[PDB]
Amino acid sequence: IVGGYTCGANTVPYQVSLNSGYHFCGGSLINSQWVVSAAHCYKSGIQVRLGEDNINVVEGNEQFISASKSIVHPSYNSNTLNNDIMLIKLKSAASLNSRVASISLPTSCASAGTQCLISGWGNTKSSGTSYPDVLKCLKAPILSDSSCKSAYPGQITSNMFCAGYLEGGKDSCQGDSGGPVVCSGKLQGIVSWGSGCAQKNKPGVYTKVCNYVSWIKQTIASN
Ligand SMILES: O[C@@H]1[C@@H](O)[C@@H](O)OC[C@H]1O
Ligand SMILES: O[C@@H]1[C@@H](O)[C@H](O)OC[C@H]1O
Ligand SMILES: [Ca+2]
Repeated sequence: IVGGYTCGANTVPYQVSLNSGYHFCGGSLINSQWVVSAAHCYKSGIQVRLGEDNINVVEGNEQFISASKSIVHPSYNSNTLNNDIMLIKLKSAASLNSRVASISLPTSCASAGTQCLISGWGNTKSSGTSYPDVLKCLKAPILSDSSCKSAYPGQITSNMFCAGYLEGGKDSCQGDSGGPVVCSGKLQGIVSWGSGCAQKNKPGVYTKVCNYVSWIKQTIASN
């Protein structure tokens, strides 16, 4: 997160860290045994880390649970990042409380102008590199589809939306990938891609979760 603020320990209780020896992506807890992330975060040997603030210090509210199964969307295209979403089943159910909790799936798509909360452990600079150890937060509006398509001609599909600031300075970034975009208490987006971080007229692009609710519910009911 570039241009954000320090969330505060366990104030974003659905935020997960995906770990393969080191943090490499975020994700979102959607019930006690399933996590949603970006398909471009896929790899084998994932441990899901719940209840994290400082990802380098054991502070006492962590649950570390191995993944048992990963399901990349059947139509994921790694060249265009269309359908950039995947599901991860935990080997055991997480213990849910006020500091570890699930986030609700949406019943409708959010409109341009809605304010959302984006969070993660990714890079905090737009020219340079500095990875924080504690979770960072950003409040950002969903942008109109015409501004989104004009920022990224020929690249935005119906499964994507833009959120952020056209003036730059505030954005998600590398290492935030897979993490949540939450708007009015519902998971509306997944940190997916962008050109650089926090560049003028290059807002962040997010997977539009509302298009995937039927696939998620069906997949979970059968696996
Ligand atoms: O983001 C672009 C993607 O949509 C595709 O076209 O490959 C080239 C990239 O620049
Ligand atoms: O859901 C809320 C979101 O819409 C807002 O942007 O940040 C605070 C959250 O509670
Ligand atoms: Ca920790």
